[PDB]
Amino acid sequence: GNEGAIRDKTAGRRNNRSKDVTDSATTKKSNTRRATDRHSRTGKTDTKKKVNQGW
Amino acid sequence: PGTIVLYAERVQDRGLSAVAQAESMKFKLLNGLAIRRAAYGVVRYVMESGAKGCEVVVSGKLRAARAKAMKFADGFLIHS
Amino acid sequence: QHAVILDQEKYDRILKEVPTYRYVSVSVLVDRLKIGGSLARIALRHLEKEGIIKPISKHSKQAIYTRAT
Amino acid sequence: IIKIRITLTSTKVKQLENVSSNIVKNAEQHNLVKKGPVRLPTKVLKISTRKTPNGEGSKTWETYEMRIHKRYIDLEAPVQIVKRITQITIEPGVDVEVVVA
Amino acid sequence: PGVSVRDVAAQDFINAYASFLQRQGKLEVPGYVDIVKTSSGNEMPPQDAEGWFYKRAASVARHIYMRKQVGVGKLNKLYGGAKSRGVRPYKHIDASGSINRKVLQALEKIGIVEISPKGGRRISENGQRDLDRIAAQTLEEDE
Amino acid sequence: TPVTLAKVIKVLGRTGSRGGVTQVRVEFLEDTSRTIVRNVKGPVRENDILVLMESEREARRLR
Amino acid sequence: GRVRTKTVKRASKALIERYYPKLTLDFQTNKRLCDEIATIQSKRLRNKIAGYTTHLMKRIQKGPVRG
Amino acid sequence: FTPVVLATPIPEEVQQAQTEIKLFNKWSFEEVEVKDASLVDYVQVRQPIFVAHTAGRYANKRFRKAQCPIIERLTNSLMMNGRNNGKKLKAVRIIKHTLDIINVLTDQNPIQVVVDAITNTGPREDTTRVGGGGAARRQAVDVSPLRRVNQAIALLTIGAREAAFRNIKTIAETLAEELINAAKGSSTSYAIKKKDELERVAKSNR
Amino acid sequence: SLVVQEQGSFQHILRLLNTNVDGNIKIVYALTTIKGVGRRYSNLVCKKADVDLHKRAGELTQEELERIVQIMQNPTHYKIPAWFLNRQNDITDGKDYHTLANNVESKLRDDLERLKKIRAHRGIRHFWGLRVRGQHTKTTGRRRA
Amino acid sequence: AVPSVQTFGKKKSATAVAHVKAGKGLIKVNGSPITLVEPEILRFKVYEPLLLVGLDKFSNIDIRVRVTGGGHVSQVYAIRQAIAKGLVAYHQKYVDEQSKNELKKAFTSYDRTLLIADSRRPEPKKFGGKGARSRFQKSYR
RNA sequence: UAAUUGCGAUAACGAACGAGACCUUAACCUACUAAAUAGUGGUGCUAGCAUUUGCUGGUUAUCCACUUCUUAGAGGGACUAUCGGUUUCAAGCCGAUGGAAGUUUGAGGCAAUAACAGGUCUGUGAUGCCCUUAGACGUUCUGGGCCGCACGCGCGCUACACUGACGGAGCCAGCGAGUCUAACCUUGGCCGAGAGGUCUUGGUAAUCUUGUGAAACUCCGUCGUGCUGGGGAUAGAGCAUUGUAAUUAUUGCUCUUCAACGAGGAAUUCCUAGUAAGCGCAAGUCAUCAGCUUGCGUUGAUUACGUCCCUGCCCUUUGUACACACC
Ligand SMILES: [Zn+2]
Repeated sequence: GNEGAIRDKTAGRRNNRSKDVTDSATTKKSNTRRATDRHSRTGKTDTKKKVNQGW
Repeated sequence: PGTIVLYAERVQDRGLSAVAQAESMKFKLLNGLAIRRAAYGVVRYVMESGAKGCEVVVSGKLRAARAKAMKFADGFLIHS
Repeated sequence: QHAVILDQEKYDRILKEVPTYRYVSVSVLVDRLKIGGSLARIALRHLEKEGIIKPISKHSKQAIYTRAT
Repeated sequence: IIKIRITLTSTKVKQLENVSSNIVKNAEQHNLVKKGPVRLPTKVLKISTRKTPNGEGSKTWETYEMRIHKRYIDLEAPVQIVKRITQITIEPGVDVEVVVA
Repeated sequence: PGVSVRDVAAQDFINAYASFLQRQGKLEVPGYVDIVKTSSGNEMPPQDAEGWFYKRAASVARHIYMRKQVGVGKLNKLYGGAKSRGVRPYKHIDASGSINRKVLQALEKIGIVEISPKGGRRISENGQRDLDRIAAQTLEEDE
Repeated sequence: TPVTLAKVIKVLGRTGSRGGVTQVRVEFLEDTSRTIVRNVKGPVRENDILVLMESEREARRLR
Repeated sequence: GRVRTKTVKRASKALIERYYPKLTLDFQTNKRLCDEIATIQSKRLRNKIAGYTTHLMKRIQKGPVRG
Repeated sequence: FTPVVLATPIPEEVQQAQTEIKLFNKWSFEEVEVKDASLVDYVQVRQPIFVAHTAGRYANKRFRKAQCPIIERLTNSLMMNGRNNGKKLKAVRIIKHTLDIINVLTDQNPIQVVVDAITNTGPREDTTRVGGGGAARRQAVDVSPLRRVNQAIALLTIGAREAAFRNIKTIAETLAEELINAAKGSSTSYAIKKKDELERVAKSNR
Repeated sequence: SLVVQEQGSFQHILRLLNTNVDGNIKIVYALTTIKGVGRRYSNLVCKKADVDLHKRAGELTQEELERIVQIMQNPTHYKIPAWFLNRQNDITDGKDYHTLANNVESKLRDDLERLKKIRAHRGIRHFWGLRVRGQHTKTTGRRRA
Repeated sequence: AVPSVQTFGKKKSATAVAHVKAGKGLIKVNGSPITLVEPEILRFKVYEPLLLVGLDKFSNIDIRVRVTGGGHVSQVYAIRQAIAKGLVAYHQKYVDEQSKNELKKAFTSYDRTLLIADSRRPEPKKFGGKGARSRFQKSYR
């Protein structure tokens, strides 16, 4: 571990800066479950006699 | 031992006690009375016992998955 | 860069430009002749020790002096 | 004939005021010197905390306040008269402590 | 017609009493008077090295006269300053307790201050006497 | 130069799209009966003396 | 701004209607009258009642009201 | 002159000068007249002031700031930028130093040079904005006298600031030379340069 | 009163301990421009070496300049306290040193190499060039260049 | 004996209690003569009631002022208010109404209110901002 | 009008909730009641200078008197008050004068009909249902991580200097908090550059810490427009404290190292007077750690008393094949 970490030629700030940057760093969001929220996702439609026999 | 003594009282004006009304409606809903039935029972009980305003806001799910809250109001209620 | 050591040419100058202007101050001395500030303050101290200038007011940030009459 | 100090404190202002009026009343039919009560500055126990149970919503704060009121009266009285005062004058909420010195 | 240190200005009195104590000199300063920064809230040592301790002595003497009884903690709180903590904001940190206690005991072995009951040090009769005399000569310094 | 010293009588109203150009009733300190409207940038009371370099514009509502 | 409300206007109009002879044209006297001939429970409200009462009395002594 | 000597000194200089006339520190608040019209009732010099530090309420109503004497307004306009938002005792010290530099540069009254500077740098014709579909055209408009005075003071202090950010010359010297040039408009002062470009662009846009 | 009337022996930028010392700045800050040495130790060295504090670097000529330089090379003999130097209880000797113009970089790289050869986490972090003090590199340290 | 009166002056937090008695005519703040108060620029500001009134009216009173609370400007303003109030109270209680009324005329002619406290008080700070009215910056994104 | 706030017009007339009123606080009180847990004056003893009676002090009980300043119970006080001008001549608004106060007197607390698939099942022995329940997804012990770094975004702190930095000197607050069957705030003394350490002392608190002698600030000196004595980031060595434990620096102190930034593009935030802004202090979580937040005080401005141009929201009139209501 220790000697492998110090002798690893891959590791380094210079190597990290040599490599490029991906677009997932600058992507923003995926707000699908706030874009569509009025529409029911359970699919359990509330029925008339359930409402009446309850409330 | 002996430095605290409990005592009891009937509560005068037992009708116009909000915690008593909430306890009574806990009892009736545990018995299985209808929400509409029992809640009107409390609102008319408070108004006949002699308060100036009453409301009950039972709220939750009863038989449907969706939860609503229907408000039984009768009398005059300040709010601020 | 300025000159901070009186090499006697700046000295006999400042002796002959006491009367050239009216309002004597540190920045006035610095802009009128190239002296690096601290030497100009020392010149002010010498000139108030023997005044061909008179003080209007003294302040640790600024010193205002006029000619003797 | 013992010179004692009687300090009362509470949170309920008018209940405390009528306790103090009773104390100055009974001292004044049985006069000792005159000893009107003295009024300490009111201590404001401030507790500031968040409105929200979670950490969502607009950051709004609240400041609950407890008010502590404290007065003292000196009495210079015999034993039975001290006992009659400190046992007859009693009201809920107002904590009264009596000290010999 | 009636002289007191309250009746004399602060800066001129403090300079005159500093020069007066320079001219006597019986102060027995500690050895580390050149190293110190007078506080941990400072970064440069004092400029006027030959008289900064004696100006401090004059200052402490005037403080002891003006107050009833104060101690080294009060003196450090007075002569403390604002510590520059780098990028963090500034803070009040007390002054150098060692040089404050050394100037207090130097004044004590002169005989200006004494030990007061209930803690602290208070002004002495001869300290106030010579302080009043120097307050005089600063009052009648006018030509 | 024809500098003109004016003297306001009444304020007409705060025109301007952003709402700062006040309309006032200026007299010109030389003739009581000779008066005209004016548009003023700054805030205005009665009985103050304005100055004009052109006294023949006769402007109106700004959009 | 300083617009008086229905509470002060209603109370002031009723008081001025039924107590015209005893009322005076000054605020201090009129507010003492309001203290005695009204069982009002608020001090600042009492001052507001008396102020609108005084203003309406000024208008009454100058001319008729349509209220 | 009848001095009354007490146990406390109360020196004779301030004794005589401020028993005789309510001055500045030592400067006459009489004999000063506004050389031009259209700025009177706003440039307040008719009431003397000893030191510009006053705890006077001026921003409550409409134009108590116009009631306020002008030297305090010079201080409170010198007060700007975040380094010294707060230090008006120091600003009063600066203003006193400026008045002394005025005295040594010219023998006339420093409150009179302040009045002359404001008079000669109040911008006579400004330009307001109009919607104007397209290029958002602007239209020339004359200026109320209080706005004249306010912009004049603002131009004075901003010119002093920009001319004395990074220089050997102090704020007192820079403000004094700006005041001298604004009193005698010599096309050198920042305030009168700003005034001239304002009149030029307004005359072009009318 | 402290006007100086000297004409010829004022000198320009001078030499002391492998560094270009400015000749027209104050002596304490010229010693500060000397590397390995900062403001407070410079002031203590001047005051203690009895060198005239008031004036720049033109006089304070040779013989006090060698007094200055010897007081830097051996501070400990003349009542400079042990805590005022930059390196103490050092690595393998324990006697107190002050590093100067070139020895400071040589020996900071030396004790970095020491902990690198002991294969410390500090050594690995210095080898990688990242922040060796406990610091958050998630947000700062950008654009090392 | 000792015909003395006590007055007060109040800036934002400074309270200045002034004792005014009939004596030789000296004026002092905090045990020191008032020509020795250190803002060094508001020396005229402590001179203000002296030079408004006149030295002869001050030539027979001893005023001693004790000073607590507030910053230095609060101190000097509390002093000025306290000694003006001391003069008007002494002149009310011992000498003629034209004297005190003419001095009130002078005071309200020059006044920076000179006798009545500034009612301006610092309003409390609200949550969501580091100032009394200013709030934290929002970003929207 | 801040307001469905109120005048008026009027098939409407009277009311109710919300607003307002209410409460809490900051302003004023020479008016009552007071006060050795707050101050003042005077009488004793005593110190000094001048002595020419005074000034500055001390003095836990040497005594008396007082409540202006401190505290707060009961109260009062302001209601746009009076006048002038405008208005439908009304609602109201502008100015002057008076007054402590003429911004709804300043500022909050509470705050209607209701909704939202807003957030919280990680606050709850509040919780339905599901999953798991002994090689446990329960509990407990050790170590690591949550802090990891090519980069993008948001809130802040220090700065770019002389309207300043550095060293002395002057001295100025308020909000609070602080230990019993344990280790809180710590005065004073002593050691030490410092951080800190040892002997004690006081305080269960208007009593002591503490007048929290705070910073900004004022004066006097040094610096002299230079990446500078701005800036103190990175960085090495040592000295201490907290805790069983500081390594991946807890934090503090000393020396040394002396980076970028010379005022910030497109954009955009907050704000109308004790306000913005500058400047600090206390509390919260705390054994330690504040660049954070909540409160408080110090210094304390520019500009406006408007408008719907922009951006949001409301009402009305319109249109609708929508009503799960433009997702
Ligand atoms: Zn619970």
